[PDB]
Amino acid sequence: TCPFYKKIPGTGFTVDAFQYGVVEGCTAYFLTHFHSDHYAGLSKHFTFPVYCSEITGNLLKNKLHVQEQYIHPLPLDTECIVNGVKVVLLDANHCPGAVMILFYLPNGTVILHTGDFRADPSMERSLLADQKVHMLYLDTTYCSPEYTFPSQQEVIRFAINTAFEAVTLNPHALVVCGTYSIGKEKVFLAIADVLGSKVGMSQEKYKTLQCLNIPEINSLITTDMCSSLVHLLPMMQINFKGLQSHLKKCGGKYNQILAFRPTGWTHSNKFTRIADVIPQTKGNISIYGIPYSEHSSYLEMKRFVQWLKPQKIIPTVNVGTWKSRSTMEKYFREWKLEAGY
Ligand code: NI
Repeated sequence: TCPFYKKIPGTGFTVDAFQYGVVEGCTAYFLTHFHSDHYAGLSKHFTFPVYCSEITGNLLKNKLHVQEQYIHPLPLDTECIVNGVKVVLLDANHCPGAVMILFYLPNGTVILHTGDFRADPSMERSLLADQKVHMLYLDTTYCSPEYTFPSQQEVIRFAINTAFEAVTLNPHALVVCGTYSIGKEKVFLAIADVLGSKVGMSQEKYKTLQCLNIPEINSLITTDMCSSLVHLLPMMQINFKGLQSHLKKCGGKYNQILAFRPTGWTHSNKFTRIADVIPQTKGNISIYGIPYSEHSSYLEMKRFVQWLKPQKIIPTVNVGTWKSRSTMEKYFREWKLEAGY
């Protein structure tokens, strides 16, 4: 059964609620983004209207085989009427195709559902500038001050400068990048661009990337692994054993691997600056964990919410423990007392 924080009151709508069977009263199911915890339950046998971005709809059609007649893509930044209710989709600064949803309820209440997001000051000049929000359904993934990490731009600068130095020193080094979902594509694209290479990958991953509307993508990626010196592998294979096994398959073209594991936050962010990050090394293999986040830091979250000044906040992440819920409620009250709303 569908929990309360996935229902939009005063509507027939749900958000990210496909794992509960037929939800009573639901006339339109919104999907914020194509990550498995959020699409859990969708398949080719789904027969209710799904509302989403264009990119999410391409993934639903080609990867999950949802039939076309049930996929309803909406443009961004555009007032649309769905089942009698005005909605707008906004870019969430998460993975490709990820949106926030503004719902203008028939009684005058305005609700923002962030989906998953990485808050940014650019959002203060979207269609949110124009009006009041009564209820915020908030991605609280990193809602605690210990969760710190660098800008995506600093992380990419580190990755490009590390990969270019290593391969210039040794032209026979291979670079490998891990992946297990969409998102974080700039990691492997930026490294392959500085190296003058296409990115090589499985047919399954190529198919996924071909759904993302990335400009000039045919110029950037390939399934011909032999032609490429930046390879994508499943995240599970990014370890000394899996990398060794991969290097064997490359027919003596290479004599070294440099690998990247994009993570979210890890406790080494408590101690180590991005500049000072070092790899784990075994023989001719080195593995870097890089803190590339597609969720708000504590400070980015707090800025967003203090600017928006919502009347009520409903967390959508970390909702399962009393300790998490009490921690988040304390920070919401601090923020409100500090800013005066
Ligand atoms: Ni997500």
